[PDB]
Amino acid sequence: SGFRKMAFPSGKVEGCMVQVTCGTTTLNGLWLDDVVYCPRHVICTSEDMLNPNYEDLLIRKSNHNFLVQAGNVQLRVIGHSMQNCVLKLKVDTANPKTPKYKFVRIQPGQTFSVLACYNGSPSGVYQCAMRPNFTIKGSFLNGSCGSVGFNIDYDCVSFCYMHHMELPTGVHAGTDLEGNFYGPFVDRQTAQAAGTDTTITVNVLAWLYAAVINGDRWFLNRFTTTLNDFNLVAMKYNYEPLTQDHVDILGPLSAQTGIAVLDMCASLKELLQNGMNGRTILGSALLEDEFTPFDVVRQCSGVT
Amino acid sequence: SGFRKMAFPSGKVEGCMVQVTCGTTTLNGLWLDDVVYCPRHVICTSEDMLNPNYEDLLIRKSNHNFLVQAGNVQLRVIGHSMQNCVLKLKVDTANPKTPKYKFVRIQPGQTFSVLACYNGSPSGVYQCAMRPNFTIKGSFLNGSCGSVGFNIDYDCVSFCYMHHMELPTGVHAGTDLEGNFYGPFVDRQTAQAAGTDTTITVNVLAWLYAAVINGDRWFLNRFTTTLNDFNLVAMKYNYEPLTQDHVDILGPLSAQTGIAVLDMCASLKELLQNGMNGRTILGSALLEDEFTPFDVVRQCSGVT
Ligand SMILES: N#Cc1cncc(CC(=O)Nc2cccnc2)c1
Ligand SMILES: N#Cc1cncc(CC(=O)Nc2cccnc2)c1
Repeated sequence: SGFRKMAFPSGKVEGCMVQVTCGTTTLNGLWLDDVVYCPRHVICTSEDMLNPNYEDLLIRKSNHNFLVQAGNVQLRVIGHSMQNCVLKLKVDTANPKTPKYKFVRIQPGQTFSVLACYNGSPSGVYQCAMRPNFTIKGSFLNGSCGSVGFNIDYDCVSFCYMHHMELPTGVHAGTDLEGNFYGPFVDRQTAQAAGTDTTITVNVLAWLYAAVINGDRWFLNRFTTTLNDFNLVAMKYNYEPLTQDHVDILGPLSAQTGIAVLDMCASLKELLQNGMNGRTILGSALLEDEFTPFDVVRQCSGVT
Repeated sequence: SGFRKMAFPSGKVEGCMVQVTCGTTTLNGLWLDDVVYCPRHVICTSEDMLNPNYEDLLIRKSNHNFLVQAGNVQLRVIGHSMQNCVLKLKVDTANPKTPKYKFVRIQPGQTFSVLACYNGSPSGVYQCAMRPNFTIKGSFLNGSCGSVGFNIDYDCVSFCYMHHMELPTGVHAGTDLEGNFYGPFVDRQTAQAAGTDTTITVNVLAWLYAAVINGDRWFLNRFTTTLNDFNLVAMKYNYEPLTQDHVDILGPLSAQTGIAVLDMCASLKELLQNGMNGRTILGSALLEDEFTPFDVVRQCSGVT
């Protein structure tokens, strides 16, 4: 019993964190096999960040200008290349702690764990979600760039995010491990505004199922609805539209609790229209949307 | 920017998790040096749990009855002893991944990270606090016993909790690493009720300071108060009394923000009396109390 915002154990990723310094800029790198991945803005001075031409800035850099340190020991850089917004620094030593891994590009609404680092050293781990506007609400200070987001399936780490930027509003933007930003963001110190941060409806429903499994049932009502009726209310409350694919994904939770997905939608619809009335669900006074249906099943079944 | 419920990186603790089986009961153990620590209720059948006499049950157990497995390899048990509610199994091999460590007994209000495990395998990490009634609100299923709570100061892990029990209300109870329960709980399948779960006032104030540092300032008001006036309102709302020791501990946050501690108390007093009015602070609709002043400083300064 109990339901917590839970991150994956971070050990496998801690073994990959390195410090990358170029000139006077220091950030984090991810060392997998004999390649260190890091945000390409490591080559920029704060002045260059205003309007950088990365290809031009990279011409003035050689392998020896990239300083990579793993723990208190230096790695030898024998090659470097830019792939989209990340630099790949080939080193002469394969990371002995390289876990089994994949690079994945996640969809909005998907959750992942972040190992926040400074100077190639891990400081903390937290769970978050790719927002529908392709930002993430993280906890990152100057020096955190290159910190990564990941999910783990038994022994294989799927890396899905690398931190690059803080928008003027204090929300975060980054890339997948191929260097492509999530959303329309660019690695430039220019004002970029995020779109509407809508609520991830399928995740709220999964979390309402987690609440029922854990004894929080006060919000269950005597109504049902349809996908079209629910979605009219969802649009009004800036919730993402629910599709039959989302209903399918909630099937295991529906089966476990005996609550039809559309009945849970009707409970959610009344919570949107009536509010919580000072009550809480799983210790929260608002509807939580950073647990996917897969996360609820995993946490409630104890997947290791 | 951004403020997250952040756990310590769990790698150092992942390297200590083992599976302990006695008869038909399997739970988690913590392997430090040549000792494996685990809840003494590993020797109980579900029937024994109703009214166990641990000393009597232990007479029927020998070293070879305790099966300890680290990864997919078996450890040889060469000694066993009971210390309060934990068993200490001496093994013939010192854990090669033993980090620098201490055993600490925390006070209510203190926070720590939990590495939730099943069959000696880590499944997740989350942050929580020792409640003022000496329970913890965790996320633990059958098989999670022996999962541990810890804090890390640079490279030294201070273990403060080991999971033992779920109360009939779904809240959790456990011991320090010397086997002494936090609070009045006992390792017996008998109905035990928790006392009032009051709000950790000094932590709410620390989190209001974190909110100001991150731009959430709407709740700042034009008032101040005194410790005695604030505490009259705190008692009424089931908040822990604030002492001058708490005011002292909030000094660094007061200095950083320029908001006197008593002025922040007056903002908190108005939030208690007026409510949030549908507003949020750091993405929360209720006042968060599982961040200590030390956690706020650490997260806001990027301690690794
Ligand atoms: N890419 C990119 C980029 C562009 N302009 C500026 C930066 C620096 C930056 O965003 N800093 C920081 C600070 C706190 C949290 N996260 C990131 C990065
Ligand atoms: N000590 C002790 C004890 C006493 N009676 C019963 C138990 C078993 C128990 O509490 N199970 C469990 C299940 C889910 C989360 N946490 C713990 C343990």
